[PDB]
Amino acid sequence: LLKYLPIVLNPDRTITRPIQIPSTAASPDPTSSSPVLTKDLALNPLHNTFVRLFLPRHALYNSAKLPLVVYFHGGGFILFSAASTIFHDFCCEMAVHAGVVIASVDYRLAPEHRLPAAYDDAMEALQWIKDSRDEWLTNFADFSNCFIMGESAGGNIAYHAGLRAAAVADELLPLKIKGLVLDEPGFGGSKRTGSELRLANDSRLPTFVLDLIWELSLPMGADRDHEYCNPTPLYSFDKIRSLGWRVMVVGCHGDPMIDRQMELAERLEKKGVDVVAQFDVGGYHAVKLEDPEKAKQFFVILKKFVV
Repeated sequence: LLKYLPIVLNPDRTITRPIQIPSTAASPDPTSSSPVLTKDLALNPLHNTFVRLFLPRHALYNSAKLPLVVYFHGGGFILFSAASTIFHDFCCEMAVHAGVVIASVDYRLAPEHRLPAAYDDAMEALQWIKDSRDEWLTNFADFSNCFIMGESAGGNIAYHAGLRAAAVADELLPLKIKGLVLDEPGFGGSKRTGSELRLANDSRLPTFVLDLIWELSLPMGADRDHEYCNPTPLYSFDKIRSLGWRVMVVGCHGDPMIDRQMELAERLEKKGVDVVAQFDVGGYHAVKLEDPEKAKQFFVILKKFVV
């Protein structure tokens, strides 16, 4: 297991996280060297959740507000933080190169807090942002142009948050959602798709690891056709379409979850939702978090999407 996930499974249905995942401290002061300023704001102390804001330095040299991206990190629902270095650095790159202010949500982790805990934290964060008088948000973020985004498990959260938000869109004002960005979103199912068969022996996400992730994340005794795991009447898509939200879906052929991501994109398209799909040859799951060239290329497409 340690070859794939930095966890130990205990004989009491719990896990242990014995390998520290590096984190980066916030840097709120523009006299620092950072090209992006960051600070953490407590969300809910009973859930120990917080939000890290990323404000690109370039925003301090004009009086224009930038679109706001509400972001959810990946990690199988079971690992990582908004302050994990790999996610902090991606968000700093994204802020600079897509020209956005980011609010990255530190949601509760499974199995201590199985789904839907992370989705509830996503909605709490939206409610909190809408009501916020934080000075970075009020002076530099455009509440009228908000995007919900996430990577891997966080893209699953972003998708479920997007469905819930669409149902309460009027209630979220002054925040106006304009789109969803689903970066290699994590979905599953009881039956294997073709890509799950083709990539069963993947070097990072083989079948048994994916199955473990769902086992630890879904409600006890659910199976992988549970709606949190397998997203595909999709009446919700009528609301997305009616609100005029655009949806970006990205992924690559070397990710075992590609077939489900592509099926979601096709179902959205079938329901008349404005979809921007970029599915690439090759790669592997989370390659953009490791490959600065692939990240660079994605930021080109995200900049245009957000504009």
